[PDB]
Amino acid sequence: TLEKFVDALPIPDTLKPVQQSKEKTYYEVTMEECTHQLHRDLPPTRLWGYNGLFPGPTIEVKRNENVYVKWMNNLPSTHFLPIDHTIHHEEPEVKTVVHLHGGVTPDDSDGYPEAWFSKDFEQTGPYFKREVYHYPNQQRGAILWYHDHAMALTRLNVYAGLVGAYIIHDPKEKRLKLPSDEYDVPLLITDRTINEDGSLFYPSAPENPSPSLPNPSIVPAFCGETILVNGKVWPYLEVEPRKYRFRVINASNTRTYNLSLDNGGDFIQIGSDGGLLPRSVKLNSFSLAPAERYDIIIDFTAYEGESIILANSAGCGGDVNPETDANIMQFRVTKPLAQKDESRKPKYLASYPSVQHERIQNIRTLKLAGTQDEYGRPVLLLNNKRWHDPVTETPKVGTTEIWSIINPTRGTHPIHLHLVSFRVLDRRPFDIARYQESGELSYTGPAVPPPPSEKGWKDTIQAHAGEVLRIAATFGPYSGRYVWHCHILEHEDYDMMRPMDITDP
Ligand SMILES: [O-][O-]
Ligand SMILES: [Cu+2]
Ligand SMILES: [Cu+2]
Ligand SMILES: [Cu+2]
Ligand SMILES: [Cu+2]
Repeated sequence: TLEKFVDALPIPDTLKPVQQSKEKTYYEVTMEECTHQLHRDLPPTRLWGYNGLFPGPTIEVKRNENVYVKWMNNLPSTHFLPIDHTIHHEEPEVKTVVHLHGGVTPDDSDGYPEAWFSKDFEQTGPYFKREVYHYPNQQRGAILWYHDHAMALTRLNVYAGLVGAYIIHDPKEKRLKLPSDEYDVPLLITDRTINEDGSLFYPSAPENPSPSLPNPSIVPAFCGETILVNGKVWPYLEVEPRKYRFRVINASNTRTYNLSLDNGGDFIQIGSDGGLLPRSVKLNSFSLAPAERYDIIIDFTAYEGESIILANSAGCGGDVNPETDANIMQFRVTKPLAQKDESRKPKYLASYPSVQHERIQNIRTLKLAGTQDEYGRPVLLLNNKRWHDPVTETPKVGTTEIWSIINPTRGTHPIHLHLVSFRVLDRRPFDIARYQESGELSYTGPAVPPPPSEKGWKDTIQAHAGEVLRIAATFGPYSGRYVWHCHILEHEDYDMMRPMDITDP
Protein backbone atom coordinates (compact mmCIF):
# COMPACT_ATOMS: atom_id res chain seq x y z
CA THR A 1 0.00 0.00 0.00
CA LEU A 2 1.28 3.47 -1.01
CA GLU A 3 2.80 5.53 1.76
CA LYS A 4 0.45 8.32 2.74
CA PHE A 5 1.28 12.04 2.82
CA VAL A 6 4.57 12.07 0.94
CA ASP A 7 3.53 14.26 -2.08
CA ALA A 8 2.59 17.94 -1.82
CA LEU A 9 -0.99 18.78 -2.97
CA PRO A 10 -0.94 20.14 -6.56
CA ILE A 11 -2.78 23.41 -7.13
CA PRO A 12 -4.04 23.42 -10.79
CA ASP A 13 -3.05 26.56 -12.59
CA THR A 14 -5.79 28.85 -13.58
CA LEU A 15 -6.45 28.62 -17.38
CA LYS A 16 -5.38 31.72 -19.43
CA PRO A 17 -7.76 32.80 -22.26
CA VAL A 18 -6.63 32.64 -25.90
CA GLN A 19 -8.55 35.96 -26.38
CA GLN A 20 -10.19 38.28 -23.91
CA SER A 21 -11.92 41.65 -24.15
CA LYS A 22 -14.64 43.33 -22.09
CA GLU A 23 -17.33 41.81 -24.34
CA LYS A 24 -15.98 38.28 -24.57
CA THR A 25 -13.60 35.71 -23.13
CA TYR A 26 -12.42 32.85 -25.32
CA TYR A 27 -10.68 29.64 -24.17
CA GLU A 28 -9.35 26.50 -25.83
CA VAL A 29 -9.03 23.17 -24.07
CA THR A 30 -7.68 20.06 -25.78
CA MET A 31 -8.21 16.53 -24.43
CA GLU A 32 -4.90 14.67 -24.53
CA GLU A 33 -3.51 11.31 -23.48
CA CYS A 34 -0.66 12.22 -21.10
CA THR A 35 1.40 10.64 -18.31
CA HIS A 36 1.67 11.97 -14.79
CA GLN A 37 3.14 10.53 -11.65
CA LEU A 38 0.28 10.08 -9.11
CA HIS A 39 2.53 9.17 -6.16
CA ARG A 40 6.22 9.41 -5.17
CA ASP A 41 6.66 5.63 -5.42
CA LEU A 42 4.90 5.00 -8.74
CA PRO A 43 5.90 5.01 -12.40
CA PRO A 44 4.07 7.76 -14.38
CA THR A 45 0.40 6.88 -15.09
CA ARG A 46 -1.20 7.09 -18.56
CA LEU A 47 -4.24 9.40 -18.29
CA TRP A 48 -6.63 11.46 -20.40
CA GLY A 49 -6.39 15.09 -19.45
CA TYR A 50 -7.88 18.45 -20.34
CA ASN A 51 -4.87 20.28 -21.82
CA GLY A 52 -2.93 17.12 -20.92
CA LEU A 53 -3.43 17.81 -17.16
CA PHE A 54 -5.03 15.84 -14.38
CA PRO A 55 -7.09 17.48 -13.04
CA GLY A 56 -7.74 19.91 -15.87
CA PRO A 57 -6.86 23.58 -15.43
CA THR A 58 -9.06 25.62 -13.08
CA ILE A 59 -11.28 28.04 -14.96
CA GLU A 60 -12.19 31.26 -13.15
CA VAL A 61 -14.86 33.61 -14.41
CA LYS A 62 -16.93 36.50 -13.15
CA ARG A 63 -20.65 36.39 -12.80
CA ASN A 64 -22.17 37.45 -16.22
CA GLU A 65 -18.75 37.18 -17.92
CA ASN A 66 -19.40 36.25 -21.54
CA VAL A 67 -17.36 33.05 -21.88
CA TYR A 68 -16.62 30.71 -24.82
CA VAL A 69 -14.76 27.44 -24.64
CA LYS A 70 -13.72 25.39 -27.64
CA TRP A 71 -13.35 21.88 -26.15
CA MET A 72 -11.34 19.65 -28.58
CA ASN A 73 -10.78 15.92 -28.73
CA ASN A 74 -7.16 15.16 -29.58
CA LEU A 75 -7.24 11.75 -27.90
CA PRO A 76 -6.19 8.40 -29.43
CA SER A 77 -8.79 6.60 -31.57
CA THR A 78 -8.85 3.70 -29.11
CA HIS A 79 -9.68 3.74 -25.43
CA PHE A 80 -7.42 2.19 -22.76
CA LEU A 81 -10.19 1.24 -20.35
CA PRO A 82 -12.60 -1.72 -20.85
CA ILE A 83 -15.59 -0.84 -23.10
CA ASP A 84 -18.80 -2.85 -22.75
CA HIS A 85 -20.39 -2.94 -26.20
CA THR A 86 -23.73 -4.43 -25.00
CA ILE A 87 -25.04 -1.41 -23.04
CA HIS A 88 -25.62 0.79 -26.12
CA HIS A 89 -26.71 -0.21 -29.65
CA GLU A 90 -20.74 3.08 -37.66
CA GLU A 91 -19.69 5.04 -34.57
CA PRO A 92 -16.13 5.89 -33.47
CA GLU A 93 -14.97 4.06 -30.33
CA VAL A 94 -13.75 7.25 -28.61
CA LYS A 95 -16.51 9.83 -28.17
CA THR A 96 -16.33 12.91 -25.89
CA VAL A 97 -18.39 15.85 -24.80
CA VAL A 98 -17.83 18.44 -22.01
CA HIS A 99 -20.53 19.15 -19.46
CA LEU A 100 -20.11 22.19 -17.21
CA HIS A 101 -21.79 20.83 -14.11
CA GLY A 102 -23.95 23.49 -12.38
CA GLY A 103 -23.66 25.63 -15.57
CA VAL A 104 -26.69 27.78 -16.46
CA THR A 105 -26.08 27.04 -20.07
CA PRO A 106 -27.93 27.16 -23.43
CA ASP A 107 -28.86 23.57 -24.31
CA ASP A 108 -26.40 23.06 -27.17
CA SER A 109 -23.50 24.16 -24.92
CA ASP A 110 -24.60 21.96 -22.03
CA GLY A 111 -22.79 18.76 -23.11
CA TYR A 112 -25.77 16.54 -24.01
CA PRO A 113 -24.65 12.85 -23.99
CA GLU A 114 -25.58 12.54 -27.72
CA ALA A 115 -23.78 15.76 -28.68
CA TRP A 116 -20.48 13.83 -28.55
CA PHE A 117 -17.61 14.29 -31.02
CA SER A 118 -14.63 12.14 -31.98
CA LYS A 119 -11.07 13.39 -32.65
CA ASP A 120 -11.11 16.80 -34.45
CA PHE A 121 -14.97 16.69 -34.65
CA GLU A 122 -14.56 14.21 -37.50
CA GLN A 123 -17.70 12.41 -36.40
CA THR A 124 -20.41 13.94 -34.24
CA GLY A 125 -23.48 12.59 -32.44
CA PRO A 126 -27.08 13.32 -33.54
CA TYR A 127 -27.52 16.22 -31.07
CA PHE A 128 -24.24 18.04 -31.87
CA LYS A 129 -24.65 21.67 -33.01
CA ARG A 130 -21.39 23.55 -32.21
CA GLU A 131 -17.67 23.27 -31.53
CA VAL A 132 -17.34 26.36 -29.32
CA TYR A 133 -19.50 26.19 -26.17
CA HIS A 134 -21.08 29.39 -24.77
CA TYR A 135 -21.22 30.04 -20.98
CA PRO A 136 -23.00 33.37 -20.21
CA ASN A 137 -22.50 32.71 -16.44
CA GLN A 138 -25.68 34.54 -15.46
CA GLN A 139 -25.93 32.83 -12.13
CA ARG A 140 -24.78 32.99 -8.48
CA GLY A 141 -21.10 32.72 -7.54
CA ALA A 142 -20.47 29.01 -6.94
CA ILE A 143 -18.11 26.07 -7.35
CA LEU A 144 -18.80 24.26 -10.64
CA TRP A 145 -16.78 21.61 -12.29
CA TYR A 146 -16.52 20.20 -15.80
CA HIS A 147 -16.21 16.63 -16.94
CA ASP A 148 -16.91 14.32 -19.86
CA HIS A 149 -20.60 13.33 -20.44
CA ALA A 150 -20.43 11.12 -23.61
CA MET A 151 -23.25 8.59 -24.02
CA ALA A 152 -22.39 5.16 -22.50
CA LEU A 153 -18.73 6.22 -21.87
CA THR A 154 -19.05 8.72 -19.00
CA ARG A 155 -17.75 6.38 -16.23
CA LEU A 156 -14.68 5.55 -18.37
CA ASN A 157 -13.83 8.98 -19.76
CA VAL A 158 -14.18 10.56 -16.29
CA TYR A 159 -12.17 7.73 -14.63
CA ALA A 160 -9.46 8.32 -17.29
CA GLY A 161 -9.00 11.83 -15.85
CA LEU A 162 -11.37 14.16 -17.69
CA VAL A 163 -12.39 16.46 -14.79
CA GLY A 164 -11.53 20.04 -13.73
CA ALA A 165 -12.80 22.89 -11.53
CA TYR A 166 -14.66 26.00 -12.69
CA ILE A 167 -15.23 28.88 -10.26
CA ILE A 168 -17.72 31.70 -10.75
CA HIS A 169 -16.79 34.80 -8.72
CA ASP A 170 -19.59 37.29 -7.91
CA PRO A 171 -17.85 40.66 -7.10
CA LYS A 172 -20.69 41.54 -4.65
CA GLU A 173 -19.45 38.70 -2.36
CA LYS A 174 -16.01 40.40 -2.01
CA ARG A 175 -17.25 42.63 0.84
CA LEU A 176 -17.65 39.44 2.94
CA LYS A 177 -13.83 39.20 3.05
CA LEU A 178 -13.80 35.36 2.81
CA PRO A 179 -10.24 33.86 2.49
CA SER A 180 -9.17 34.57 -1.07
CA ASP A 181 -6.40 34.10 -3.66
CA GLU A 182 -3.74 31.68 -2.43
CA TYR A 183 -5.91 31.03 0.68
CA ASP A 184 -8.76 29.78 -1.56
CA VAL A 185 -8.00 26.24 -2.71
CA PRO A 186 -9.94 23.67 -4.79
CA LEU A 187 -9.92 20.11 -3.57
CA LEU A 188 -10.98 17.69 -6.31
CA ILE A 189 -11.34 14.24 -4.78
CA THR A 190 -11.12 11.11 -6.97
CA ASP A 191 -10.67 7.52 -5.88
CA ARG A 192 -8.56 5.25 -8.12
CA THR A 193 -7.15 1.77 -8.20
CA ILE A 194 -3.60 1.76 -9.55
CA ASN A 195 -1.59 -1.31 -10.73
CA GLU A 196 2.09 -1.93 -9.72
CA ASP A 197 3.25 -0.60 -13.06
CA GLY A 198 1.41 2.66 -12.22
CA SER A 199 -1.36 2.04 -14.80
CA LEU A 200 -5.02 2.76 -13.95
CA PHE A 201 -7.11 -0.23 -13.08
CA TYR A 202 -10.82 -0.25 -13.90
CA PRO A 203 -12.72 -3.56 -13.72
CA SER A 204 -13.50 -5.44 -16.94
CA ALA A 205 -16.28 -7.40 -15.17
CA PRO A 206 -17.97 -8.05 -11.81
CA GLU A 207 -15.91 -10.31 -9.56
CA ASN A 208 -16.55 -13.99 -10.28
CA PRO A 209 -18.56 -13.25 -13.44
CA SER A 210 -21.35 -15.61 -14.38
CA PRO A 211 -20.26 -17.18 -17.72
CA SER A 212 -23.50 -15.61 -18.99
CA LEU A 213 -21.88 -12.10 -18.75
CA PRO A 214 -20.33 -10.22 -21.67
CA ASN A 215 -16.65 -9.29 -21.57
CA PRO A 216 -16.04 -6.59 -20.87
CA SER A 217 -19.09 -6.05 -18.65
CA ILE A 218 -20.22 -2.82 -16.91
CA VAL A 219 -20.23 -3.04 -13.10
CA PRO A 220 -22.95 -1.40 -10.96
CA ALA A 221 -20.43 0.43 -8.65
CA PHE A 222 -16.76 1.39 -8.57
CA CYS A 223 -14.77 1.61 -5.31
CA GLY A 224 -11.15 2.71 -5.67
CA GLU A 225 -8.39 1.39 -3.39
CA THR A 226 -6.61 4.77 -3.15
CA ILE A 227 -7.81 8.36 -2.62
CA LEU A 228 -6.31 11.23 -4.63
CA VAL A 229 -6.76 14.98 -4.24
CA ASN A 230 -5.94 17.24 -7.19
CA GLY A 231 -4.30 14.25 -8.91
CA LYS A 232 -1.96 12.98 -6.12
CA VAL A 233 -2.46 9.95 -3.93
CA TRP A 234 -3.02 10.94 -0.23
CA PRO A 235 -1.15 14.27 -0.47
CA TYR A 236 -0.13 16.84 2.22
CA LEU A 237 -0.77 20.56 2.05
CA GLU A 238 1.41 22.94 3.97
CA VAL A 239 -0.78 25.76 5.34
CA GLU A 240 -0.24 29.02 7.31
CA PRO A 241 -1.82 29.21 10.80
CA ARG A 242 -4.89 31.15 9.63
CA LYS A 243 -8.26 30.91 7.73
CA TYR A 244 -8.45 29.06 4.39
CA ARG A 245 -11.33 28.54 2.00
CA PHE A 246 -11.61 25.15 0.33
CA ARG A 247 -13.79 24.25 -2.70
CA VAL A 248 -14.42 20.60 -2.13
CA ILE A 249 -15.63 18.65 -5.18
CA ASN A 250 -16.40 14.97 -5.19
CA ALA A 251 -15.19 13.96 -8.75
CA SER A 252 -15.36 10.22 -8.06
CA ASN A 253 -17.44 7.73 -10.14
CA THR A 254 -19.36 6.05 -7.28
CA ARG A 255 -17.69 6.82 -3.94
CA THR A 256 -19.34 8.91 -1.20
CA TYR A 257 -17.07 10.51 1.46
CA ASN A 258 -17.95 11.51 5.03
CA LEU A 259 -15.27 13.98 5.95
CA SER A 260 -13.84 15.13 9.30
CA LEU A 261 -10.60 16.55 10.80
CA ASP A 262 -8.69 14.07 13.00
CA ASN A 263 -7.84 16.76 15.60
CA GLY A 264 -11.60 17.28 16.13
CA GLY A 265 -11.61 20.78 14.58
CA ASP A 266 -14.68 22.21 12.77
CA PHE A 267 -15.43 23.05 9.11
CA ILE A 268 -17.34 26.28 8.54
CA GLN A 269 -19.66 25.59 5.58
CA ILE A 270 -20.28 28.82 3.69
CA GLY A 271 -21.59 27.28 0.38
CA SER A 272 -23.35 24.41 -1.39
CA ASP A 273 -23.61 23.32 -5.11
CA GLY A 274 -25.63 26.44 -5.97
CA GLY A 275 -23.59 29.04 -4.08
CA LEU A 276 -23.42 30.73 -0.65
CA LEU A 277 -25.73 29.49 2.09
CA PRO A 278 -27.88 32.20 3.77
CA ARG A 279 -25.91 31.55 7.02
CA SER A 280 -22.53 29.83 7.69
CA VAL A 281 -22.87 26.40 9.41
CA LYS A 282 -20.30 24.88 11.85
CA LEU A 283 -19.92 21.17 11.15
CA ASN A 284 -17.82 18.38 12.70
CA SER A 285 -18.38 16.21 9.58
CA PHE A 286 -20.31 16.20 6.26
CA SER A 287 -21.37 13.64 3.67
CA LEU A 288 -20.30 14.30 0.04
CA ALA A 289 -21.71 12.12 -2.73
CA PRO A 290 -20.41 12.21 -6.37
CA ALA A 291 -20.83 15.70 -7.98
CA GLU A 292 -21.69 17.46 -4.68
CA ARG A 293 -19.66 20.49 -3.72
CA TYR A 294 -18.94 22.03 -0.32
CA ASP A 295 -17.58 25.54 -0.05
CA ILE A 296 -15.90 25.64 3.46
CA ILE A 297 -13.55 27.63 5.65
CA ILE A 298 -11.05 25.73 7.78
CA ASP A 299 -9.44 27.86 10.55
CA PHE A 300 -5.90 26.66 11.22
CA THR A 301 -5.10 29.66 13.54
CA ALA A 302 -5.05 27.62 16.83
CA TYR A 303 -3.18 24.69 15.25
CA GLU A 304 0.31 25.94 14.46
CA GLY A 305 2.82 23.10 14.16
CA GLU A 306 0.14 20.38 13.79
CA SER A 307 -0.43 17.69 11.12
CA ILE A 308 -4.19 17.22 10.70
CA ILE A 309 -5.66 14.43 8.61
CA LEU A 310 -8.81 15.02 6.52
CA ALA A 311 -10.45 11.69 7.36
CA ASN A 312 -13.24 9.66 5.75
CA SER A 313 -15.71 7.37 7.57
CA ALA A 314 -17.91 6.34 4.65
CA GLY A 315 -17.44 2.86 3.27
CA CYS A 316 -17.50 1.95 -0.38
CA GLY A 317 -18.44 -1.72 -0.81
CA GLY A 318 -17.39 -2.41 2.80
CA ASP A 319 -16.10 -0.48 5.81
CA VAL A 320 -13.28 1.99 5.49
CA ASN A 321 -9.83 0.65 5.94
CA PRO A 322 -7.93 2.89 8.44
CA GLU A 323 -4.68 2.48 6.49
CA THR A 324 -6.17 3.53 3.12
CA ASP A 325 -9.59 4.98 2.22
CA ALA A 326 -10.14 6.32 5.78
CA ASN A 327 -7.61 8.94 4.64
CA ILE A 328 -8.00 11.79 2.11
CA MET A 329 -5.08 14.18 2.70
CA GLN A 330 -3.04 15.85 5.47
CA PHE A 331 -2.74 19.48 6.45
CA ARG A 332 0.60 20.65 7.91
CA VAL A 333 0.27 23.94 9.80
CA THR A 334 3.94 24.89 9.34
CA LYS A 335 4.02 27.62 6.65
CA PRO A 336 5.03 31.05 8.08
CA LEU A 337 2.39 33.82 7.80
CA ALA A 338 2.86 35.83 4.60
CA GLN A 339 0.76 38.65 6.08
CA LYS A 340 -1.89 39.30 8.77
CA ASP A 341 -4.94 37.12 8.30
CA GLU A 342 -7.47 39.80 7.20
CA SER A 343 -10.10 37.27 6.13
CA ARG A 344 -13.38 36.77 7.95
CA LYS A 345 -15.81 33.98 8.64
CA PRO A 346 -19.13 35.95 8.64
CA LYS A 347 -22.40 34.45 9.93
CA TYR A 348 -24.59 36.39 7.46
CA LEU A 349 -23.83 35.38 3.86
CA ALA A 350 -26.76 35.69 1.42
CA SER A 351 -30.57 36.00 1.16
CA TYR A 352 -32.60 33.01 2.13
CA PRO A 353 -33.93 31.00 -0.89
CA SER A 354 -37.25 30.87 1.11
CA VAL A 355 -37.77 34.64 0.50
CA GLN A 356 -39.02 33.41 -2.92
CA HIS A 357 -42.74 32.59 -3.13
CA GLU A 358 -43.24 30.84 -6.52
CA ARG A 359 -46.51 29.11 -7.48
CA ILE A 360 -46.28 25.29 -7.73
CA GLN A 361 -47.14 24.63 -11.38
CA ASN A 362 -46.75 20.86 -11.25
CA ILE A 363 -45.85 18.01 -8.90
CA ARG A 364 -43.95 15.05 -10.45
CA THR A 365 -43.49 11.74 -8.75
CA LEU A 366 -40.48 9.85 -9.94
CA LYS A 367 -39.32 6.48 -8.88
CA LEU A 368 -35.82 5.00 -8.74
CA ALA A 369 -36.13 1.46 -10.04
CA GLY A 370 -34.74 -1.04 -12.53
CA THR A 371 -34.87 -4.43 -14.10
CA GLN A 372 -32.62 -7.26 -15.12
CA ASP A 373 -31.17 -7.74 -18.59
CA GLU A 374 -30.79 -10.95 -20.72
CA TYR A 375 -27.35 -11.52 -19.07
CA GLY A 376 -28.65 -11.30 -15.49
CA ARG A 377 -27.22 -7.80 -14.75
CA PRO A 378 -29.09 -5.01 -12.96
CA VAL A 379 -30.22 -2.13 -15.23
CA LEU A 380 -30.95 1.05 -13.26
CA LEU A 381 -33.95 3.07 -14.53
CA LEU A 382 -35.57 6.41 -13.68
CA ASN A 383 -39.38 5.76 -13.64
CA ASN A 384 -38.76 2.34 -15.35
CA LYS A 385 -37.95 4.17 -18.60
CA ARG A 386 -34.85 3.73 -20.75
CA TRP A 387 -32.82 6.72 -21.83
CA HIS A 388 -34.11 6.10 -25.37
CA ASP A 389 -37.82 6.16 -24.40
CA PRO A 390 -39.91 9.18 -25.43
CA VAL A 391 -39.37 12.14 -23.07
CA THR A 392 -41.69 12.34 -20.05
CA GLU A 393 -40.15 15.08 -17.92
CA THR A 394 -41.36 18.21 -19.73
CA PRO A 395 -41.42 21.22 -17.32
CA LYS A 396 -42.47 24.64 -18.69
CA VAL A 397 -39.88 27.36 -18.92
CA GLY A 398 -40.27 29.83 -16.05
CA THR A 399 -42.36 27.55 -13.84
CA THR A 400 -41.68 25.86 -10.46
CA GLU A 401 -42.32 22.16 -9.80
CA ILE A 402 -42.01 19.90 -6.80
CA TRP A 403 -40.37 16.57 -7.66
CA SER A 404 -41.11 13.65 -5.30
CA ILE A 405 -38.39 11.12 -5.71
CA ILE A 406 -39.24 7.65 -4.39
CA ASN A 407 -36.28 5.42 -3.57
CA PRO A 408 -37.26 1.81 -2.81
CA THR A 409 -33.74 0.50 -3.62
CA ARG A 410 -31.06 -0.43 -1.06
CA GLY A 411 -28.75 2.57 -1.57
CA THR A 412 -28.47 6.32 -1.94
CA HIS A 413 -28.53 7.85 -5.43
CA PRO A 414 -27.18 11.34 -5.87
CA ILE A 415 -29.77 12.85 -8.14
CA HIS A 416 -28.81 15.68 -10.46
CA LEU A 417 -30.87 18.01 -12.72
CA HIS A 418 -29.06 20.01 -15.42
CA LEU A 419 -29.55 23.76 -15.92
CA VAL A 420 -31.21 24.47 -12.56
CA SER A 421 -30.42 24.72 -8.88
CA PHE A 422 -33.18 23.71 -6.46
CA ARG A 423 -34.43 23.82 -2.87
CA VAL A 424 -34.76 20.77 -0.71
CA LEU A 425 -38.23 20.50 0.86
CA ASP A 426 -37.99 17.37 3.02
CA ARG A 427 -37.36 13.64 3.21
CA ARG A 428 -39.77 10.98 4.58
CA PRO A 429 -39.40 7.26 5.31
CA PHE A 430 -41.81 4.73 3.72
CA ASP A 431 -42.64 1.02 3.74
CA ILE A 432 -40.57 -0.52 0.94
CA ALA A 433 -42.21 -4.00 0.89
CA ARG A 434 -45.67 -2.39 0.67
CA TYR A 435 -44.50 -0.08 -2.18
CA GLN A 436 -42.90 -3.01 -4.08
CA GLU A 437 -45.95 -5.27 -3.69
CA SER A 438 -48.75 -2.80 -4.45
CA GLY A 439 -47.13 0.44 -5.67
CA GLU A 440 -48.82 2.09 -2.67
CA LEU A 441 -46.86 4.71 -0.76
CA SER A 442 -47.28 4.31 3.00
CA TYR A 443 -45.19 6.59 5.24
CA THR A 444 -43.54 5.15 8.37
CA GLY A 445 -42.73 8.51 10.06
CA PRO A 446 -43.10 12.29 9.59
CA ALA A 447 -41.34 14.40 6.93
CA VAL A 448 -37.85 15.66 7.95
CA PRO A 449 -36.95 19.19 6.75
CA PRO A 450 -33.41 19.75 5.38
CA PRO A 451 -30.43 20.30 7.76
CA PRO A 452 -28.95 23.80 7.55
CA SER A 453 -26.40 22.58 4.93
CA GLU A 454 -29.35 21.90 2.57
CA LYS A 455 -31.18 25.22 3.16
CA GLY A 456 -29.35 26.96 0.31
CA TRP A 457 -29.29 25.96 -3.38
CA LYS A 458 -28.51 22.42 -4.48
CA ASP A 459 -28.06 20.74 -7.87
CA THR A 460 -27.05 17.22 -6.80
CA ILE A 461 -28.96 15.75 -3.91
CA GLN A 462 -28.68 12.52 -1.97
CA ALA A 463 -31.84 10.45 -2.20
CA HIS A 464 -31.55 7.80 0.54
CA ALA A 465 -33.03 4.30 0.51
CA GLY A 466 -36.58 3.87 1.85
CA GLU A 467 -37.33 7.56 1.56
CA VAL A 468 -39.26 10.03 -0.51
CA LEU A 469 -37.21 13.16 -1.20
CA ARG A 470 -39.02 16.29 -2.30
CA ILE A 471 -37.29 19.19 -4.02
CA ALA A 472 -38.60 22.40 -5.57
CA ALA A 473 -37.07 23.65 -8.89
CA THR A 474 -37.70 26.69 -11.12
CA PHE A 475 -37.04 25.72 -14.75
CA GLY A 476 -35.23 28.51 -16.58
CA PRO A 477 -34.16 30.77 -17.84
CA TYR A 478 -33.45 28.71 -21.00
CA SER A 479 -35.73 26.23 -22.76
CA GLY A 480 -34.51 23.23 -24.68
CA ARG A 481 -33.31 19.67 -24.30
CA TYR A 482 -31.41 18.79 -21.10
CA VAL A 483 -31.05 15.68 -18.88
CA TRP A 484 -31.57 14.55 -15.31
CA HIS A 485 -29.80 11.49 -13.89
CA CYS A 486 -28.13 9.66 -11.06
CA HIS A 487 -24.52 10.95 -10.76
CA ILE A 488 -23.10 7.56 -9.87
CA LEU A 489 -21.48 7.10 -13.25
CA GLU A 490 -21.81 3.31 -13.34
CA HIS A 491 -25.62 3.84 -12.85
CA GLU A 492 -25.84 6.78 -15.22
CA ASP A 493 -24.37 4.69 -18.11
CA TYR A 494 -26.81 1.78 -17.63
CA ASP A 495 -29.25 3.29 -17.68
CA MET A 496 -30.17 5.81 -14.98
CA MET A 497 -30.47 8.88 -17.07
CA ARG A 498 -33.43 10.58 -18.84
CA PRO A 499 -33.87 13.48 -21.26
CA MET A 500 -35.65 16.53 -19.89
CA ASP A 501 -37.47 18.99 -22.19
CA ILE A 502 -37.93 22.50 -20.81
CA THR A 503 -40.74 23.73 -23.07
CA ASP A 504 -41.60 27.18 -24.34
CA PRO A 505 -45.41 27.23 -24.97
O1 LIG B 1 -22.92 15.44 -14.58
O2 LIG B 1 -24.08 16.13 -15.08
CU1 LIG C 1 -21.73 16.32 -13.41
CU1 LIG D 1 -24.90 18.57 -14.67
CU1 LIG E 1 -27.69 5.64 -8.79
CU1 LIG F 1 -25.21 15.24 -16.30
